[PDB]
Amino acid sequence: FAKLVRPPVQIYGIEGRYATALYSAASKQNKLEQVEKELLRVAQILKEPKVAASIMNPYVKRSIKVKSLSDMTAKEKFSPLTSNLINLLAENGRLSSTPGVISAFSTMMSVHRGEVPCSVTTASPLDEATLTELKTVLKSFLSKGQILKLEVKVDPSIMGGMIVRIGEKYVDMSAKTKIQKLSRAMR
Amino acid sequence: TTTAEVSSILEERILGADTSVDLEETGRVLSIGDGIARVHGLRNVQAEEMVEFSSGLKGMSLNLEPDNVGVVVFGNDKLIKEGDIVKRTGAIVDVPVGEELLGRVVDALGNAIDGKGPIGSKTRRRVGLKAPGIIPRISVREPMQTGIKAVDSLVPIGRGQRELIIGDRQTGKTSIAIDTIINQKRFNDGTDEKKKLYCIYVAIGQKRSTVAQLVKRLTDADAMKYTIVVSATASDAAPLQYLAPYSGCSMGEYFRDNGKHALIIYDDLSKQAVAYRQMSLLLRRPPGREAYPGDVFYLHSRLLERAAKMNDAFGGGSLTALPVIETQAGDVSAYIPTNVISITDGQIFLETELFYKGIRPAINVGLSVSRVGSAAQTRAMKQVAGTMKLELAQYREVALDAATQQLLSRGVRLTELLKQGQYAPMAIEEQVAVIYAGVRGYLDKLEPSKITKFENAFLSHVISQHQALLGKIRADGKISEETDAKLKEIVTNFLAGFE
Amino acid sequence: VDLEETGRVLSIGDGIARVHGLRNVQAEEMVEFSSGLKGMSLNLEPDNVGVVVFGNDKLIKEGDIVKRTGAIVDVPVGEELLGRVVDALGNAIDGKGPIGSKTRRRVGLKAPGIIPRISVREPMQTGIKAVDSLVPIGRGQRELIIGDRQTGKTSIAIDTIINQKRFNDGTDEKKKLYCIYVAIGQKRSTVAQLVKRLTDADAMKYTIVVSATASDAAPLQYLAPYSGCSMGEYFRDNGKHALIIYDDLSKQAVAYRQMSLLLRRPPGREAYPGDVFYLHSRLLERAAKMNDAFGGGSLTALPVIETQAGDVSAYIPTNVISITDGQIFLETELFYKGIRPAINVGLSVSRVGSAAQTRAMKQVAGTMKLELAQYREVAAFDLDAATQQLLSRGVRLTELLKQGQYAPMAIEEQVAVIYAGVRGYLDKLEPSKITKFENAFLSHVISQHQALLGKIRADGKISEETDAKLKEIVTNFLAGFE
Amino acid sequence: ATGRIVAVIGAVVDVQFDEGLPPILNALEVQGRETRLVLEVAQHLGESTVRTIAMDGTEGLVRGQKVLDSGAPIKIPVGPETLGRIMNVIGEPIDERGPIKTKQFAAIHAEAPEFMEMSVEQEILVTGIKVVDLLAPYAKGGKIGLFGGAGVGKTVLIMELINNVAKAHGGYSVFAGVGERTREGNDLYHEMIESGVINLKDATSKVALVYGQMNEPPGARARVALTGLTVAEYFRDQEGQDVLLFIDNIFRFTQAGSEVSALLGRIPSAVGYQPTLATDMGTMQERITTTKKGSITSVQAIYVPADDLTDPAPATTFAHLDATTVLSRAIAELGIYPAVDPLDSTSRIMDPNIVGSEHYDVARGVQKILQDYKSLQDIIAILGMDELSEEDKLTVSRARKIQRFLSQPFQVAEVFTGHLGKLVPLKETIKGFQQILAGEYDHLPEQAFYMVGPIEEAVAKADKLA
Ligand SMILES: Nc1ncnc2c1ncn2[C@@H]1O[C@H](COP(=O)(O)OP(=O)(O)OP(=O)(O)O)[C@@H](O)[C@H]1O
Ligand SMILES: Nc1ncnc2c1ncn2[C@@H]1O[C@H](COP(=O)(O)OP(=O)(O)OP(=O)(O)O)[C@@H](O)[C@H]1O
Ligand SMILES: Nc1ncnc2c1ncn2[C@@H]1O[C@H](COP(=O)(O)OP(=O)(O)O)[C@@H](O)[C@H]1O
Ligand SMILES: [Mg+2]
Ligand SMILES: [Mg+2]
Repeated sequence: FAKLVRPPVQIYGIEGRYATALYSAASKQNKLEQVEKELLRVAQILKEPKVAASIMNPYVKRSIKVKSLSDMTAKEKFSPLTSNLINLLAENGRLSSTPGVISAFSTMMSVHRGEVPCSVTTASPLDEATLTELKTVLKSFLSKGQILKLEVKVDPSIMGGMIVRIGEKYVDMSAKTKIQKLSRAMR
Repeated sequence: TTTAEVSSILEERILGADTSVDLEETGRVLSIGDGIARVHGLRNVQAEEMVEFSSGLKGMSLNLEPDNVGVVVFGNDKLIKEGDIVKRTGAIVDVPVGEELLGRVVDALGNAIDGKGPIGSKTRRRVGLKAPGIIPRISVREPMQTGIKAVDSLVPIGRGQRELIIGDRQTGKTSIAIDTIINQKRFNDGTDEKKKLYCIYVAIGQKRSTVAQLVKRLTDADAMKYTIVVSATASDAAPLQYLAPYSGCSMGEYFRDNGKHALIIYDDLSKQAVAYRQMSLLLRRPPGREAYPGDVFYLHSRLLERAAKMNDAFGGGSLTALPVIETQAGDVSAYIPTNVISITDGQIFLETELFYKGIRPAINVGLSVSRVGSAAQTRAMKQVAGTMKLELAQYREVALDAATQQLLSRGVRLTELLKQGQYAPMAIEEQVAVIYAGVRGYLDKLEPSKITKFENAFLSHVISQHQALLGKIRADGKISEETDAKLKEIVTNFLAGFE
Repeated sequence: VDLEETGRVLSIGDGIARVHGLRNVQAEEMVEFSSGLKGMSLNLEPDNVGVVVFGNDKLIKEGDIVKRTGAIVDVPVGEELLGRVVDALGNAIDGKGPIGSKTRRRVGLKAPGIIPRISVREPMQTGIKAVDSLVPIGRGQRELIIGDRQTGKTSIAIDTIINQKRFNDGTDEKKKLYCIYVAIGQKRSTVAQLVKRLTDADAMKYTIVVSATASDAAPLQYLAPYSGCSMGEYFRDNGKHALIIYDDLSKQAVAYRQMSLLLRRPPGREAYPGDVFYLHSRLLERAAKMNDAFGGGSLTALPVIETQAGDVSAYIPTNVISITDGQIFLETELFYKGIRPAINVGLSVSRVGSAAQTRAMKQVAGTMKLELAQYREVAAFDLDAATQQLLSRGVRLTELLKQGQYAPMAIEEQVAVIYAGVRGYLDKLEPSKITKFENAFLSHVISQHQALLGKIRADGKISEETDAKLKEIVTNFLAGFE
Repeated sequence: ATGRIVAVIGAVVDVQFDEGLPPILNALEVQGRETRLVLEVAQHLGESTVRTIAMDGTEGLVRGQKVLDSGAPIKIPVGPETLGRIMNVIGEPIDERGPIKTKQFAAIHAEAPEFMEMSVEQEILVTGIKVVDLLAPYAKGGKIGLFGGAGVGKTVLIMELINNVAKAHGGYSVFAGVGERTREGNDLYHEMIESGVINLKDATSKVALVYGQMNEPPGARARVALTGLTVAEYFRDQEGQDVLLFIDNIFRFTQAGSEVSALLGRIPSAVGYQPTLATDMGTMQERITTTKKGSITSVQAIYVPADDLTDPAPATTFAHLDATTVLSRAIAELGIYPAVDPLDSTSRIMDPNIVGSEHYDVARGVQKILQDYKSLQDIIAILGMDELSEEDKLTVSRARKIQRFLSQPFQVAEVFTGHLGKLVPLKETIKGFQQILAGEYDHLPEQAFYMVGPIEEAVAKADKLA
């Protein structure tokens, strides 16, 4: 077995194996972007009333499903290796997990291009000046030739402080500060 | 997930490079471990077909899963790695067979391990052939002389019979088999061509040194030239120990199917059962009694049932089997012993109590039986052995009145008579004469401790000058009235001379 | 195609049919297959339904349409089932025509609570001297007939069935006991012989034989006790008294184990499911004695447990013993020693005890129990007045306890016999002739002194005049016989 | 409809059909094999895939091999032409005498007779054996079981029962050898040829033979009993005859089921047995019954693994038998042949109304004295015989004499011990045991009752050792 290119995230699960294999195959021949686009457009052609049905139906032969998908992917301009991936999923019966495979590969490619969102959850959003200030400070945290995404949340339970998860760090200056008052309560 | 749902196979599929590799006839190991190797490919492989690995080891395709093939490795699994290429041999697992293996010490797969060169076999026979049916078989007729007085007298073994040698550790189970191997030399040297018995010895799990010493004993007695030693020792992998009995069984089936008579010694079938239990448990199969698999009885039955006597329509050959079962603390009522007893046509119990007391061989004549043994017994030996068995049974029943005192004395004399040395099997007529001496009450006068000396002298006396009487007994097969009178006269004369 | 009120079989194997669909099927709901076979949805898995098949599965194949019935599995119930031999689902199998039952009842109904129950008062006469004397069974009680194979459990059950005939054909409605027999795992030949015995004794007219034989599928054998339990509950809630015999619950446990293991549910102790105790507890707890506010009915239960080599400490026997109120230990050693029925009175107990027992029987049974206890204390191995006399009296009482098969005795006749034994009228006779004396005395009393037996039965206790008259007649018969 | 082999694991073969899934219990012929490998469908695994149990060895099976559906369960030749012929699991004559030309075929799998078809008639089948006739008498048309360990006397006892009943039986007989020694089958075939019960010349043979032996794969051993049972069913139903069905050994059916259930994918039950241990056994056994059309007097030998009667396979089969004969190794150690345990063998016709008052009384007295002796055995074992009471000594002596007198030589065992077989009638053994219990023979030695038939032989043996 030839060695395969490991994706950066290295997700696990049934979709994990397929996503890792696809990432390794597309890294070879340098077709990551084309495969990613074909995956993001193949999910939409996997949610039609006719297409979504007859693949979750367990009483139709896999051969029928394989062909129904081979001709569909052929007429959908797909003639690289993504057609092979769809055919393999149809043959192995993991068709229901195909959206999960697409999501996993999308996350892998996102980590290849973007970064883990810096989730901030304090309260209702403040002024846009503070938003861009925190975006700039998060960029300074990253500062590795990369650009991070942002996800702002609202939490009434969290008091005047904020909690920020810059990647996998998750600093905490929030209602837990008032929890740390137990030290005075203890001794 | 599944075994073939691995990322490497998926990459091979999606990349489209699934065309260069020959998945029809070759395969790559997905996962080697626990003695079972999963192989991806071999789409044209057969069930039980033997496949050879890249390293050189050979394996049997046991499980044909939809996506992979479960191959049991006949060797150490260290030499097998993931990614190794497995290729078909296009044949169900077989073993070299023929007379070219006579005198060769081979392993489970037939490979020579005595360093005497390659086996010059011309035909290979499958190790898992079905046993012959009802029609091809005929009742056991010809005797199979073991040379042991107790065996050939009270528990006669026919040619084509299956007699179990069951006992505890260090009870002479192997010694009986070795003496049986040596005893056949007299028949093999001659030109009878119908009394020749080509022996086979299979070692399952026992020490390599023990097997080497057994081979040395056979060579020194000039008995290797007509025997085959199949060795699967403790160091050998469990599949080798599992397969070893079937290899020897096929080697004996070759003689059986060509009008010849063969003997197979499945030494330590209990160790084969242990090895198969290991194989099954490493395969994660539901264990049963004593953690054994549910098909151990089938494992031994499909092996021992192959030993049979063929009728004249199928050449008239035969294959006698003498399996050995090791019992813990003399537990006859145990899973494997009871399974084997339900298969064999008899048993020879070797009590450790008798062995400790000096009664060698330690045959428990009360519990040792031979179902089809009476038909395959010579007339003179039958004539003496019937009376011997009756007297011994009566002795066992009673063990101050004059009658019971005489019965006990005669029983003691017969018991001392049954004692025999090692590596010295006796001719049938010599045993007949010896048992005749004891049965006809020519030993009641002697002290019990002098009986062995009396026999040692009487054998020498008869075998030296009275060779004509022994030859007449051997040719006739019965003790005639004139023969009876002459034997009575000579035994009385020697008794008077012995003093 | 609809996937909410119907579905298709994904996979059928060993009587288990995985169904795709049935999005509106309920737990334990009876479903119906294409071939006419009925099922029961036990496993409501997220993407499939595990249905146990009530019959042979050779007629069920992948793709067959499975349809709901909309109701939890229920059994035809009523008094029309009297005299009928039915199966687990209530279908008639004796070829007498259809059952005319107008009502149906769920097989898994909850047991009565604390409030509806009342104390066990009325006795449940079995016709067995040992049971009716030393291990009395009340009405509404649940007694376990435990023992090994071929010890007499089914004999005790059938003798209890036959004994009720005198009450059932009588006048008063408060003594009628409508028996029910459940055959689990027995072969059809044994059930046919049992129903022939019942018909010979004319006990069929008031009994219901629910048979789930060995050939029947495991779900039927698992459901059979609950069907008979519902049939008894019908009588219980309508002011009538019923008797239910589960013969035997061990085979029902085996069937439930097979069902659970085939449903991929994890095994437990001895491969049995975790809720084997629940399986019997939710069944035997439905044997209750309702008070007057609920009609005053009752349902006496007689479960039967088979023990391997007398291992009473096994899983299922211990569960059933803990559930029940009393145990009737049958021992093979006592069986072969001539003590038949082999009721080990040393270990046989009844939690209700003297609470539900006629007065005369209790009065004489106290003395008999004390004497037998002393005898057992001095049984195994030289005061003629203290030990030898006690030993002889115990031997006489033991020979008294012995009774023939299929010959239940009236309660008053049992009282008379035990009175004769207790008051030293058999110490003179040989132990061997005790049975002959008992038969002859039974004949004489049932022939000439029927007035005395009627007085005993009506009064319910033996008074001074009755005691004197019984002493007179027993002395006269002892003089005549010997 | 033709399918392709997908999985070959042991004797379990999985086949995927493009269309037309064969129902369960349907025979499938595997194309491309020199022999006739026929698969029996056991499960519908979904995805148009079935799981089958092979009736022969699965060696050489290639994934994707074409297998054709027969469209019907395994059918065997059945009829009068099957008498005097040897058949395998799938009804192929293995006696090399040509095809079995029967006018009809019967499916292996059938439904057991219904409740109404059952018969309740009970008689006594006097077999000429003291222990069987006295304590656990056999009933005509009732299931009979011969329990025992390994080498305790099951085969010898069933051969003696054949020699006693079948030769004198007016009706036909069927022998189904399930998982036993093949040489035993050959010996039985030659014995029946010599005795004339099987004739190779004219159609006067009375016994039909079905043989699936221990050399057969587990799939074959789990269905040969069904083949013999089907032949017996035809002879019982479609001809209204009285038939004897000898099965040896019937435990191998359960053992084969256990072997195949591990591969079939079932969670094992106790002692690694299949969860469907009682269901399949009941399905097989309830077909061996006496209906109103005819009677099947069946004698079944039941192997007891490790001499453990509490093992599930020999434990669940007790409920399927009218008369039970439990051999014991401990008795066989004492030389008492047959090794029947008098305190463990039971019969359903042992009732004073059926067997008679005198017979029941004698049997119960013998059982009582034997149980008393067994209870006393512990004190005798530890302290000694001299510590017992005089009455206890008398009971011990009488019980030991009864134990000796239960032993009986067999005609089939003559070639073994050299003692001529004895066939006592019921009245003679009743009288002998009644006399022994009474005490008329309290002066004879214990050995006077060993390996003798009628009590006259015991008294004529006692004076020999005067
Ligand atoms: N007939 C005999 N007379 C004297 N000694 C004997 C005899 N047979 C065997 N022995 C002794 O028994 C010992 C080993 O016996 P043997 O190897 O045959 O027994 P075993 O039970 O088969 O052994 P194991 O279980 O170790 O393979 C040796 O010391 C040998 O000398
Ligand atoms: N009271 C009794 N007196 C005499 N014999 C009896 C008595 N009770 C039972 N038997 C005998 O016991 C045998 C049948 O017992 P029964 O069927 O009641 O026992 P069991 O434990 O329920 O059996 P099984 O496990 O076979 O269902 C017959 O031989 C019958 O004669
Ligand atoms: N009635 C009998 N008399 C003497 N020996 C017997 C008798 N029955 C069995 N045996 C002994 O048992 C052996 C055969 O047992 P068998 O019937 O094959 O038991 P199993 O069928 O359980 O293996 C014979 O070798 C014989 O010595
Ligand atoms: Mg019963
Ligand atoms: Mg046998």
